[PDB]
Amino acid sequence: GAVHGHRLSTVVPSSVTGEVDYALADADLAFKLHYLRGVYYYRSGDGLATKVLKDPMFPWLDDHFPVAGRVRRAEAEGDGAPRRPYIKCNDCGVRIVEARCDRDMAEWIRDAAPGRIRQLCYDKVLGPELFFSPLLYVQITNFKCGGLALGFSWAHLIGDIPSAATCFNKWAQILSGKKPEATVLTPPNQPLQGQSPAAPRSVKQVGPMEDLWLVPAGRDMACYSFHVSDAVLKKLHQQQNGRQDAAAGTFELVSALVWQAVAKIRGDVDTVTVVRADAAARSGKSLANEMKVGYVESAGSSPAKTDVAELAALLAKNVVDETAAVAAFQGDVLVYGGANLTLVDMEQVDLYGLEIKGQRPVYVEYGMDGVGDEGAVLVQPDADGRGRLVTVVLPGDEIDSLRAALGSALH
Amino acid sequence: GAVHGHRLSTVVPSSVTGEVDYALADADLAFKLHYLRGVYYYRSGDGLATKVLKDPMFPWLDDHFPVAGRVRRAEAEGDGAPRRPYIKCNDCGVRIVEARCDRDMAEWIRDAAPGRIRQLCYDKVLGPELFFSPLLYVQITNFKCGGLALGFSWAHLIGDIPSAATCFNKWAQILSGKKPEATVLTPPNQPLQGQSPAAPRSVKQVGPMEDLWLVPAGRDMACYSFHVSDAVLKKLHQQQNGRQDAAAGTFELVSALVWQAVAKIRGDVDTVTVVRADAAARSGKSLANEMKVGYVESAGSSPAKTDVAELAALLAKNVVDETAAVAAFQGDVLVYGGANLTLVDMEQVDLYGLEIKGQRPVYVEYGMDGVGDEGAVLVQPDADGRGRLVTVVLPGDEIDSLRAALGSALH
Amino acid sequence: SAFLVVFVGTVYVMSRPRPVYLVDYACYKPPASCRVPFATFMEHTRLISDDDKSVRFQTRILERSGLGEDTCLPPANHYIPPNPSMEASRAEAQLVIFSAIDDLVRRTGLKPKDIDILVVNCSLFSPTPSLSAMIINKYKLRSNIRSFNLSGMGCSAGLISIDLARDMLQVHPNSNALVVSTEIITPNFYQGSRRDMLLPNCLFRMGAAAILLSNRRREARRAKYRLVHVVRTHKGADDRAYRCVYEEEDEQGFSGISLSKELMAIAGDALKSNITTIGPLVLPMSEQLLFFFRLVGRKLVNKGWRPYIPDFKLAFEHFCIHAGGRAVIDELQKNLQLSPRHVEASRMTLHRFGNTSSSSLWYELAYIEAKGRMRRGDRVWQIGFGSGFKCNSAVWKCLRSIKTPTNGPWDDCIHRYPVDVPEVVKL
Amino acid sequence: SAFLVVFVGTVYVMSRPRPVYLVDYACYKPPASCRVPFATFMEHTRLISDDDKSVRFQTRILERSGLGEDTCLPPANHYIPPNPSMEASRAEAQLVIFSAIDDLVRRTGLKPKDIDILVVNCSLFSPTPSLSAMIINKYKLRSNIRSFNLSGMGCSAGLISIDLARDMLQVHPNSNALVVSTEIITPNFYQGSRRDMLLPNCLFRMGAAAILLSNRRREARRAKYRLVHVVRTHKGADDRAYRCVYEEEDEQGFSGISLSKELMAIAGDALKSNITTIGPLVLPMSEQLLFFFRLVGRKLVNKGWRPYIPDFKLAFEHFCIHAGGRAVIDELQKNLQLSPRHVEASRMTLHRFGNTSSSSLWYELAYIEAKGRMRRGDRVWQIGFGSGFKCNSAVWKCLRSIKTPTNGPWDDCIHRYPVDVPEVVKL
Repeated sequence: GAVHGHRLSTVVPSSVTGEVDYALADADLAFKLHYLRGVYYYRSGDGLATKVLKDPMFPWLDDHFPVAGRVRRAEAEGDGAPRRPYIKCNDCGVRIVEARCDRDMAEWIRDAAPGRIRQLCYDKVLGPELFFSPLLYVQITNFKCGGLALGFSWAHLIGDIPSAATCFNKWAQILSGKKPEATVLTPPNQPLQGQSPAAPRSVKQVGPMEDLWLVPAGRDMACYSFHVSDAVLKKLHQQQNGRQDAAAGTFELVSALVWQAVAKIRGDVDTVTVVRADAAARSGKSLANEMKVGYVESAGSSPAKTDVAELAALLAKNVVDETAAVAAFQGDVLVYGGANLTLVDMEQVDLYGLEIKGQRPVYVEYGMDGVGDEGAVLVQPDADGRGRLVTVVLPGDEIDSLRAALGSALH
Repeated sequence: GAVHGHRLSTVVPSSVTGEVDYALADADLAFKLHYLRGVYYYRSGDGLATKVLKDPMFPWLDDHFPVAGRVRRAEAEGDGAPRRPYIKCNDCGVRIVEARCDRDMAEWIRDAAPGRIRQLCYDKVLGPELFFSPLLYVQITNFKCGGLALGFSWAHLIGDIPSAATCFNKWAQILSGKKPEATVLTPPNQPLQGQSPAAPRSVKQVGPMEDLWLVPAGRDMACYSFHVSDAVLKKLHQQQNGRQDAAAGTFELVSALVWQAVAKIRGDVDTVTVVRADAAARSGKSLANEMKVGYVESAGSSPAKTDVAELAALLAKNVVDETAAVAAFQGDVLVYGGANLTLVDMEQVDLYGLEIKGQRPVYVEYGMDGVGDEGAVLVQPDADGRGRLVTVVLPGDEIDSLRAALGSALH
Repeated sequence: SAFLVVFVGTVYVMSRPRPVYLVDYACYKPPASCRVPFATFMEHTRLISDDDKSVRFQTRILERSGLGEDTCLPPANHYIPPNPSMEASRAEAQLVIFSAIDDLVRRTGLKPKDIDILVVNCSLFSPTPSLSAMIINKYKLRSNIRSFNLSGMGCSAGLISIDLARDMLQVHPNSNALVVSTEIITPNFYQGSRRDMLLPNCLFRMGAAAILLSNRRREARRAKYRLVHVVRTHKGADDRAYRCVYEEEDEQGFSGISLSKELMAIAGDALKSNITTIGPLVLPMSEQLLFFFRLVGRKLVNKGWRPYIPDFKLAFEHFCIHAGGRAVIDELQKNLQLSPRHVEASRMTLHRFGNTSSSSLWYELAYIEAKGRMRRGDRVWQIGFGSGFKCNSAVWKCLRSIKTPTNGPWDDCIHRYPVDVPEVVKL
Repeated sequence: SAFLVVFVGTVYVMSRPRPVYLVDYACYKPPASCRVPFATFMEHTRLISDDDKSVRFQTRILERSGLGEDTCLPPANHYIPPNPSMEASRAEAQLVIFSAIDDLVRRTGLKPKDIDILVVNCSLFSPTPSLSAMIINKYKLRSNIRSFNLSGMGCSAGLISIDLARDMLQVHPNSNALVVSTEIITPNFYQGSRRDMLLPNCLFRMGAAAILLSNRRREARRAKYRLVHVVRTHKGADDRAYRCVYEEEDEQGFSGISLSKELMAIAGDALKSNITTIGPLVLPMSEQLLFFFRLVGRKLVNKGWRPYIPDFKLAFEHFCIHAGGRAVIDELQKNLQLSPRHVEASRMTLHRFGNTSSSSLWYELAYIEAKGRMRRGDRVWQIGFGSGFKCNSAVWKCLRSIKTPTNGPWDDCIHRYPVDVPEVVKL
């Protein structure tokens, strides 16, 4: 039951943009080594050929012409050491990988094998040909039972994750025949100075790379995406009686649960990175990196022998904000998994609004790539809006020991 | 350095024969399980393309139209246990197999490797598609140095060995611009019922085969063709001193030497089968098997401890003729190598008359296929008309013990 | 009168069309070193394939098709795997054409600088420099020549080129027109094993014909035939007749012609709708008076009478039905009531040369010229039918009786023909 | 006189040729979901091949070819390995043709039972049911139609079909003729890596034009142009000019067009031998007096005067040079000394649509019609050159001044053209 029959094709914008250069911000270049992997599972792929899915991308990429561009490099008139990249908006295209699989989709969703996102998204990166590598691959696989799994592999250079999910929703609304919300690209991104050469302790400054924007992690990592139900969320709030605090009891509880489960395995994850995808700090732009990178110290007991409510009260009040120093850094950064175990807060993002014609998706998971040797925790929302879907990227050695330790907490 | 690139093609007679049924003789069916492989090595293959070698085969097969026929089977109106085969002269074809080799031809001639005729002649037989199996295969091999090795795979059903060599010379005379002799197929063959069930003791009655005219041997066979020079051919005549007998010392000395060398290896080959290709007993017909199958008994001492001169005197007068009862037999016969060690007398045959333009061949060797588990010795003439070329077809376990024992006579 | 004779004698002589003659024509007689017998074909197609259903169908096709033992295939279908290249198929096009025009320019005295119109038709094979440009490059023709290259029009494009070189000889006065009809068998071979696409493997053989027309009056005593009518009929508007003969690709990717299983009901419709349109042109007025005069006795007397087709024996002397197969000349003899001497060129041409695609009518004409049956004043009827189901027809008229040694493709074997054709070639 | 008057007035009205009008024509405008930019092409060819000598040649070809960012390829070369099938190429021929005739039958009111002649030219793609039979099958035309399918005649078969429909409209009075000139790019792709067969990959794009000609007298208050002259020049007699554009197979077995290295010295001799034979036809009498007034002072005064090419700007007001490449239009601008405004349609058609093979002249005519530059009485010159070395030319003459909204292929981007085209498209 493997995915076979890959046919590759491109979709260009419908309007000639011309000699336009999109300038990347100082925060867009700190998140350039990571990549997003998103699978949107549908029940019935009836009425959805590989023409009615490709034809709305020609008016969709007209609004989002930097997504159809390619990475280039500016010239150095002074010192020849810095060469700031930019997205030259030549309409090169977006790869469409038609595929098909012979397995039943409803069995493969509830299968819990390590690695399902790796085969339904097209496994690629801004690779050795940096000037000819696409920024988005869409894999449209059809199943034997009639299922459809759209695999979006979004490069984290050009956009955010809440700037990617809405960028896909503005294609689903064009496919449904609605009117999409107008994109905002008109304020040009300007580089700012400030001379901060110190590495912040939430990231890990890797060596200088020039033509392959991917750090090889060494350990073979895999995306294990389990689920957090409704009755365990109320079973996580029973330790939050007798004390009142500002801990939001739907992200900082389950992320403290996975923090305790990973501290039970590893030696000491004393500090962790919290990358909140907050909606209040967002500007009006549709392709920009407004994340809130931080770090939380332990400042007391170890996270392995601690209750979950203490690691929940610690993860909310005692976060130290450092999203300005990461964007003001000069080298290569590697936020996700580089220095510490990152805990993403992708839970207020509207993932289940990819209504193709009138079909709400069945199951939506976001995996990643380019994560370093520590791991990542992506706390996603469920279809009903009351459960949480926790995708944990881990080096594989710590995956089968995570399912044993989390079995006593999820029952 | 093996042959490669076989391109198969056929050639037909130039004129339509009509519905003619060539009836085979009673001696034409005793030799139906054997096959003749003969290689004609040419030094300079200049101007001899594979269109000028194929264009005279359309008038040549008009004279020899049963060679381009196919084997069929007549019906039995009485009892249906025998069904006598015949050659239906539908112009079906003669295979032309263009091949090429990347070795030096004059090095492969003087190689003395067991098995060379199998690579330059197309090895096939009147096989399991018996009604669609050709009676003649011609393989034209173009060497790297410019050599040319015509390999004729001739079925022993339709013709003899002196009826094969003159039939090939009648093609070389058409190619050379000459005028060939008239072919004679005019008296038809008729069966004569003699009701002889006694199997002759020069042949070995193999079981009833129906659709594969080949006896698969238990031991694996290989053709080792050495050379007998003039300085040994006068050496073998010096033990005939003090006695003046009819030992014709160019076949009856050489083959008795090979008989002694094979009896040194094996246990006791007391009897042999001398198959004389005599030229005085040939009738006028151009395609008929006028061999002289006999058997020679030792009648006393073993041929391993007896001298070559006495084994030559024994092989010249004590030939008990059996070629009349072999043809009048009803089952399958297996003359060559069936009962005893076969000694062939192919030395008066004009092998080197295949002058295609003015090019006398440099090396002509004739091997066989379908030889039984006892062995066949084919005493052929040399290029300069003075020596003898001896192709010995023995089991592969008895060749490496033969070259050591035969070195003490040839030097 | 004596003064009102220029007005009647001028508007009539400027309204009559220019007459189009046939000066001579040369056909290609393929050599004896290229013939494919029955057993050679059934051994080749038994070594190629492995299934038994695809060979027992080709046996049933070939032993009942009516072909003989002298039908020729190009020297690339004589290998056991046929290897059709572009160069190997172009080198056959330089053999069947250049040895048919060289036969024509030595029996007519035609200088190559005299050819003004050149029409070449070939169904499948057409390179990027066309076959007309190849004929121009070989013979060094003029630079202001009118060269047309019809292609993809099927087996009935031999009478589309004749109509084209008839319509181009009305506009341009005093011009010669060379017409070349051919078929290149080397890119036509179907490699697969589909049981409805193997029918062009067992019928199509080598052959090409070069035809020289003119509208001069100097070549009115040297010419042989004068073209009277050309009647075209294109049944491609029917949705089942367009996809009747159809070039498809099978499941393995081998392109080939895919004949439908209802072809004899479609080929029997384009023939009866071309005979209907050519009937009032060639039938005599004494025999056309059972349609303006008998159909009155149907609508008022009795709808439904005894079947009276008009006999075309009283309109022509020589019939040249295209040798498509045995199952089309019998059905055009049965309901049209032709004697066995009428359909004899069409049978012996199929028996000797096989189904040459576009140029079978000229071999059938060379048969009637070779036996000495073409007297002076006879009318020749040539019927064709093609791939989109164009069904064209032409009516010639012989101007001078052709003497018996003609030096055509038949003169080496005309003392044997007509030979008896068996119903089933027994194997 | 009073009686020797109709003897001239009945011959001069019966010996003159019939006029052939151009009623209307429609060109296919390919959609925006088929365009191929420069970076998309240079990413596809960079992912297909491995050697950097087969992509650094195509970069230098395409960045100086003169094409733009709106050139369209069929929906089978948009895959990363292109898959040319026969269903995938027949479904494109049913798109560029059936939507160019549907545009033509809505602006002239052409009832499909009125088309008497049908000429369809296409160089490479030609099925066994031809494209003319496909057009007959789709629109349900008559059964007595005169359908011809020219195939294999190269990029200059657009003015061979015009000459054919001109010469068929003199014979048949009161008829209409549908002329379809197209090129199918799906079987035109070259899979190999030979560096002289990659130029038809980088230039040939989609496009087809359907043309309705008519010789009636009622189509004079409705037609736009009148066909004046058609001059053909076939340079195929020279062995250099015949094997210049050539279809071969490389060492791996892929077919493609093998352009010679001396194509600019061969096209420069077929153009100068077509301008020479069209000079006495179209030049004014005040400019045709270099033969008997100036060349009389060339043979005895001085062998070799100052070079004087006759200027054709007094004979023509609109030029429609075929958009083969940028190097053949710069060469023809230096020779005839054309203005930068005279060469504007032949540049902007290459910039917008690309090198559409047989039908670029009609986009070049729609450019001049869409800008409002086609006045009444202007003379148009259309030059085309193909593959056996043909360089055919045709002169039209406008009858009524065409208003500026034309509903052609240009009317969504004609407010933007002419654009400044650079020498090197930057990579």
